[PDB]
Amino acid sequence: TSQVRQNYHQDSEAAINRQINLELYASYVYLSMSYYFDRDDVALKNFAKYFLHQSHEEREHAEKLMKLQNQRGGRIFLQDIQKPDEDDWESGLNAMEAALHLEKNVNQSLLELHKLATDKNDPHLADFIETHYLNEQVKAIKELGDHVTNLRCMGAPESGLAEYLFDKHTLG
Amino acid sequence: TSQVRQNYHQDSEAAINRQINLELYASYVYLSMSYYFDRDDVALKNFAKYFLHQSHEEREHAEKLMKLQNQRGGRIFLQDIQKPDEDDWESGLNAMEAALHLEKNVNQSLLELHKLATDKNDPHLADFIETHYLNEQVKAIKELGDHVTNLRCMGAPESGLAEYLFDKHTLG
Amino acid sequence: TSQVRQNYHQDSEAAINRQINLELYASYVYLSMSYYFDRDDVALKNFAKYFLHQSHEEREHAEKLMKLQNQRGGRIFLQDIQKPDEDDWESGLNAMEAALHLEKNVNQSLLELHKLATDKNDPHLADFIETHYLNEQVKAIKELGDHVTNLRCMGAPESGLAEYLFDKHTLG
Amino acid sequence: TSQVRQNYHQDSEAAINRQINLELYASYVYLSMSYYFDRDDVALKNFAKYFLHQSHEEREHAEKLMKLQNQRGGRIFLQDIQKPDEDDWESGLNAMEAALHLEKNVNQSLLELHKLATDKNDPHLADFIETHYLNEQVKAIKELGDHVTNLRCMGAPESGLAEYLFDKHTLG
Ligand SMILES: [Ca+2]
Ligand SMILES: [Ca+2]
Ligand SMILES: [Ca+2]
Ligand SMILES: [Ca+2]
Ligand SMILES: [Ca+2]
Ligand SMILES: [Ca+2]
Ligand SMILES: [Ca+2]
Ligand SMILES: [Ca+2]
Ligand SMILES: [Ca+2]
Ligand SMILES: [Ca+2]
Ligand SMILES: [Ca+2]
Ligand SMILES: [Ca+2]
Ligand SMILES: [Ca+2]
Ligand SMILES: [Ca+2]
Ligand SMILES: [Ca+2]
Ligand SMILES: [Ca+2]
Ligand SMILES: [Ca+2]
Ligand SMILES: [Ca+2]
Ligand SMILES: [Ca+2]
Ligand SMILES: [Ca+2]
Ligand SMILES: [Ca+2]
Ligand SMILES: [Ca+2]
Ligand SMILES: [Ca+2]
Ligand SMILES: [Ca+2]
Ligand SMILES: [Ca+2]
Ligand SMILES: [Ca+2]
Ligand SMILES: [Ca+2]
Ligand SMILES: [Ca+2]
Ligand SMILES: [Ca+2]
Ligand SMILES: [Ca+2]
Ligand SMILES: [Ca+2]
Ligand SMILES: [Ca+2]
Ligand SMILES: [Ca+2]
Ligand SMILES: [Ca+2]
Ligand SMILES: [Ca+2]
Ligand SMILES: [Fe+3]
Ligand SMILES: [Fe+3]
Ligand SMILES: [Fe+3]
Ligand SMILES: [Fe+3]
Ligand SMILES: [Fe+3]
Ligand SMILES: [Fe+3]
Ligand SMILES: [Fe+3]
Ligand SMILES: [Fe+3]
Ligand code: NA
Ligand code: NA
Ligand code: NA
Ligand code: NA
Repeated sequence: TSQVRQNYHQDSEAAINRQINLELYASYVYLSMSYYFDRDDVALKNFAKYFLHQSHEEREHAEKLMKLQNQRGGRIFLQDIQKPDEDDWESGLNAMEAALHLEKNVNQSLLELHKLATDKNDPHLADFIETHYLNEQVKAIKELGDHVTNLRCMGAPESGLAEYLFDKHTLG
Repeated sequence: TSQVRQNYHQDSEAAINRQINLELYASYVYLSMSYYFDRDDVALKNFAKYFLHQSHEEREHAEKLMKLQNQRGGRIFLQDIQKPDEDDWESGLNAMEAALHLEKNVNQSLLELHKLATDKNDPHLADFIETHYLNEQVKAIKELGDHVTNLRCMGAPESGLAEYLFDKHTLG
Repeated sequence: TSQVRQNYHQDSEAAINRQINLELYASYVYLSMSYYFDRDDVALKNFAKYFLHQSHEEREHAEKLMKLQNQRGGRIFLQDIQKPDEDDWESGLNAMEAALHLEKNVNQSLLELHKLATDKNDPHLADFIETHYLNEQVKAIKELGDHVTNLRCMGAPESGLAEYLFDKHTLG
Repeated sequence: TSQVRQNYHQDSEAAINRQINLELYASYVYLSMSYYFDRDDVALKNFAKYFLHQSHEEREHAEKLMKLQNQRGGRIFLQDIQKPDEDDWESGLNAMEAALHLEKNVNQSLLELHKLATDKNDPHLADFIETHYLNEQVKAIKELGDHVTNLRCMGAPESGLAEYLFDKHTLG
């Protein structure tokens, strides 16, 4: 057993390894979305920048979970990072909708992790999740919902003028 | 023979003279496009500025080829600069499409020049073209494609509001 | 066909997609190595920092290839990022040796890509690889070789004092 | 009853008084360790500084618990601060091992306090412990584990050169 390990259940250690993979996956999804908007036949540079920023932030979140695993004396076991479920993200609105869905899935996983930590009486882990993950997730979901609403209200995706102006005025 | 000339084939010298003319031609096409957008019945000032900038950049590219010809001990032979194929460029979208076509033609010529340099085992000339021309061309073609995509998606040329807003938000 | 595509062979497009995956893989290997050195039973913070920096640099290299694919009018097709071949990297020396092996594999792939570009008379792609990848690779391989030499000469891995002092004085 | 007291169980008040004593004890242990390293026949000045800093930090932690007791309307009851279990700490490695053991004992006490707060439905107390104590403890335990690992790997305590160089390069 690691000399630092204390009050850290095997199930929690495994769940942290799963969460590391999920954050790396989210990073990859956002990377894919970013470069879709960089295509010459899409060409929405601020959508591209927005999703690239999200990509980098998710990588930072994964690295913080890796640090946590080592802090608690668990052992990191990495898994393949699955490629995303689309190659072509169709439109600004469709990508924002897919990001909203992704973030709600990540939140669900984090809520299950918090429940596990609480069930195993691991308040350090529970607080780590609350402090560094849960409000970030709520903020991200709210922002994506706001973006979806505006794009729909503006007439996307059928109005290409809508996506163009949203790219300039909200994401720029 | 020039005291500096070394490993510089007559065919390469001739091809550089042709490329000088083609860059000067491109400069003239962009000059024409610029002042079309300055007409009182067109009046898109940022289209005008964008194409004037491209005009000046093409002139700089021609001057760099003239410098190259002298650096290698070739002799510059200038030719007439043909007037462009249109007087009236019709719309912002149509001008961007014509610029895309022009840039792909210039790129084709540069690729043939590179092939000639390679065939004549002239690595200085090949590298000059790669370093100062080929990625600039790829970037210019990508940018023009991006512009064409956005104008089409926004509803140009039939939507005059589209060209107006593109002039303000992308070219401004 | 993409409106920007010119002189860009289908085989080159596919090879760029493979190279994107390989750079993302390398990023993941370095991420794994970094956090191995962050374990409480390893605890070499400058090894950890060195490999994290390499991880981030490889991600940047992958993103530049994605940009290239779009610049040329190819289409990005992402693939799974395979997990690394080890979970436990054993020692500072062993990790440096594995990084050297990885970098030589990436270089081999880049050299094959350059050969393909040359065979398809794609000087833009050949120059992109030369300018942004080939000397970076030679520098990285030389640095890793230097590190391996010093660790071996100092008595690693059996001398834990050697790895400690290398962490402080070379990587710090 | 104190005019401020609300939702503050007698058992929680008593547990806070015990925790105040334990933090003061930890401060005293670190004070002892610090001045052991200041002996002329030990003479490791950065070990001495490291443990003196920990001593002062533990005192600050005790004072914050005293403030908490008063904030909640409990009453501070101080107890003797027991002298440490050693006078002679033997070596840098042995002191680091004893500090690791101490910090895990303090963490265990804090985890029991959190469980008590949760069992008495005192979320203010639970959050106070999580926010100001639990991650600090995890960080301290991880750091001490890292130090123990490095000293052992370097050949301490039998290698006096190891302790000397660790004092200079890690603690300096
Ligand atoms: Ca445990
Ligand atoms: Ca367990
Ligand atoms: Ca596990
Ligand atoms: Ca997994
Ligand atoms: Ca798969
Ligand atoms: Ca699929
Ligand atoms: Ca599918
Ligand atoms: Ca499908
Ligand atoms: Ca909390
Ligand atoms: Ca000659
Ligand atoms: Ca000749
Ligand atoms: Ca000639
Ligand atoms: Ca001519
Ligand atoms: Ca004529
Ligand atoms: Ca004519
Ligand atoms: Ca005509
Ligand atoms: Ca005509
Ligand atoms: Ca082609
Ligand atoms: Ca082809
Ligand atoms: Ca392909
Ligand atoms: Ca692949
Ligand atoms: Ca696999
Ligand atoms: Ca394997
Ligand atoms: Ca294996
Ligand atoms: Ca094996
Ligand atoms: Ca070159
Ligand atoms: Ca030294
Ligand atoms: Ca009360
Ligand atoms: Ca009570
Ligand atoms: Ca009491
Ligand atoms: Ca007591
Ligand atoms: Ca006593
Ligand atoms: Ca005693
Ligand atoms: Ca005793
Ligand atoms: Ca004794
Ligand atoms: Fe996340
Ligand atoms: Fe997220
Ligand atoms: Fe040009
Ligand atoms: Fe040009
Ligand atoms: Fe690389
Ligand atoms: Fe590399
Ligand atoms: Fe404490
Ligand atoms: Fe402490
Ligand atoms: Na943005
Ligand atoms: Na402009
Ligand atoms: Na370093
Ligand atoms: Na110190």
